[PDB]
Amino acid sequence: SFVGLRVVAKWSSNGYFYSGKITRDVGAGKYKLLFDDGYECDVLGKDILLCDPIPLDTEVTALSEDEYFSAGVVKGHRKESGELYYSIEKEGQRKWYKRMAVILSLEQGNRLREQYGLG
Repeated sequence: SFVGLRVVAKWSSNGYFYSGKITRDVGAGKYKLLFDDGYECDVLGKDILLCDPIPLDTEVTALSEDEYFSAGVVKGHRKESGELYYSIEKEGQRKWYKRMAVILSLEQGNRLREQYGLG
């Protein structure tokens, strides 16, 4: 089963993909998500990416502390005290981000879908 797998799943209201966990197989290719920011909804398996973490070299969207966002490319993954950090490069400079500060726009997630989607 997919229950308890960490994934990055599309939020329909905005098209972006966020980190979360499958909590239930709703059936017929639909899954209950619990996102890490505490929101829940059902998502189609085709909109769920089985990647934990988001892979090296993928273009992502990084959230800055004052509600700005930008694109960046993943250049490293780190674990420390059971938490995941991404190293994200933008214009040749790398900066670390917490898992929750890294999301995928619709065009970024759709690129991963053939390799990682549960469709």
